[PDB]
Parts: sequence; structure tokens; C-alpha cells
Amino acid sequence: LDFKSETYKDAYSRINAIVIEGEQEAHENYITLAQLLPESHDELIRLSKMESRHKKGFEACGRNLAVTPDLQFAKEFFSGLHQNFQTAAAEGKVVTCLLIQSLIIECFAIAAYNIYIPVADDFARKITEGVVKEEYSHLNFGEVWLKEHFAESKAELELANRQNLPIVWKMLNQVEGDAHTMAMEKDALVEDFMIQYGEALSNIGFSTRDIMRLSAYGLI
Ligand SMILES: CCCCCCCCCC[N+](C)(C)[O-]
Ligand SMILES: CCCCCCCCCC[N+](C)(C)[O-]
Ligand SMILES: CCCCCCCCCC[N+](C)(C)[O-]
Repeated sequence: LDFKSETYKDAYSRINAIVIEGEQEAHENYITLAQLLPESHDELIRLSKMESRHKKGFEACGRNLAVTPDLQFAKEFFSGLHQNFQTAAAEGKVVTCLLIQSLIIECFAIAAYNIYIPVADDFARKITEGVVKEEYSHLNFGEVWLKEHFAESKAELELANRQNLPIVWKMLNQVEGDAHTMAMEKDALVEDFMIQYGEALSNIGFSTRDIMRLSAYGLI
């Protein structure tokens, strides 16, 4: 890998933008979640602040490689999940919000980490390991909550899955080339995503049967 090649830098501008914009949506989503869940406000605002600081780290990685982020590309990439989150929040559908932020986005991030980290540039490897270590000293707020409210949240979780899991496959196709340029394979990302998401769904309470069903709706 030539971290100074135009071709790397081109792909980085989109890929690093995605992580930057994702941290921004994470910050905003946690505040909206604090508002949907007033009894948990203090905790969620504390998480919001971590995600803002992490965004700064990722901004420094782009600066380190003299690349400016393609924020429009990043916004487009998140658009379908952003719009579904906003709609759900406006309807008070906190379960759907939590699926989007805490399952989909979360699992997408762990998988991205899992695939990116062995092929990262030094400066970014350091920053990213830092961020992930900090993240992993926490439990996943929405997984914990959904597990706690599983039986009553089950129908909305399935709708939310039907509506959002397909968007993930779209997101992955959009970055197949950039991922390859950065020595990350789409198939690898798909596999690791499905692993993190299945494991999260099982943890919150879904059966193997439910997981297979939720997966099948993932394919249309
Ligand atoms: C699957 C699309 C997202 C993959 C991006 C994962 C790599 C994290 C990169 C963060 N950064 C570019 C600052 O190093
Ligand atoms: C590369 C796609 C992921 C974008 C980065 C967003 C990370 C926010 C994760 C926050 N979390 C789910 C732990 O609360
Ligand atoms: C690609 C950079 C993404 C940052 C790492 C993703 C956050 C890990 C989530 C773990 N959690 C906080 C829920 O335990």
C-alpha cells in the first residue's frame, strides 16, 4: 500500500469522510436518544460527547494524509439510515432509532474496524486503536436497553429490520472499490457485519429462527 498515492488518497477522502460523518450522526443520534429517553438523558449525553471527540481524531487522520474529506459522499452514504432515524424519532419510535444506531451502525463500525485495522497507516492505526479501546470500555447502551425491553419491542424491531437491513447492502456496494483500494474486501465486510449483527440480535433475545427470518428480509 502506498499511502501517498493519488489512488489511495482518493479512496481515503471518501472512506475517512464516512467515519467522520458517522461520528457526527452518532453525536446527534445520542442527543435525540437523550430526548426520547429522558430517564437516561445524563448517560446518553455523556456518550454524545465521546463521539464528538472521536470525530476530531478521525479529522486529524485525514489532515495527516493531506486529504480533504468528501462530506457529500459521506452524507449520501448515510442518507437512507439518517432519514429513517429522523422519521422514527419524530414518531417517538425509540426502538427503531435504537436498531439503527445501536445495531446497524454499531455493527457496521465494528466490522469496518475489524477489516481496516491490519491495513491501516501508522498514524491512523494509532488513532483508531485509541478510539476503539475507549469504545470497548463501554457496554452498548442500545443493546442493553433492547435486551431489557425485548419482549415488548419485538414487532417494531422486526419492522425496523425489514426497513433498514437492505440499506446496509446498498451502503456496502457503494464503497466496494474504495474498500478494495484500501486492501479491505467487501465480502469480508459483509461477513463480519452479519456476524456482529447476528450476535447482537441473539444477545438482545432473538431466536435462531427469528435471526434467519430477519436475515431473509435483509435480502429484499
Ligand atoms: C465500509 C465503509 C467504511 C470503512 C471504513 C473503516 C475504516 C476506518 C477508517 C478511519 N480512518 C480513515 C480515519 O482511518
Ligand atoms: C465506518 C462506519 C461507522 C461510522 C463510525 C460511527 C461510530 C459510532 C459508534 C457509536 N456507538 C454505536 C458505539 O455508540
Ligand atoms: C471505524 C471506527 C469505529 C469506532 C469503533 C466502533 C465502536 C465499537 C462499539 C462497541 N461498544 C461501545 C458498543 O461496546
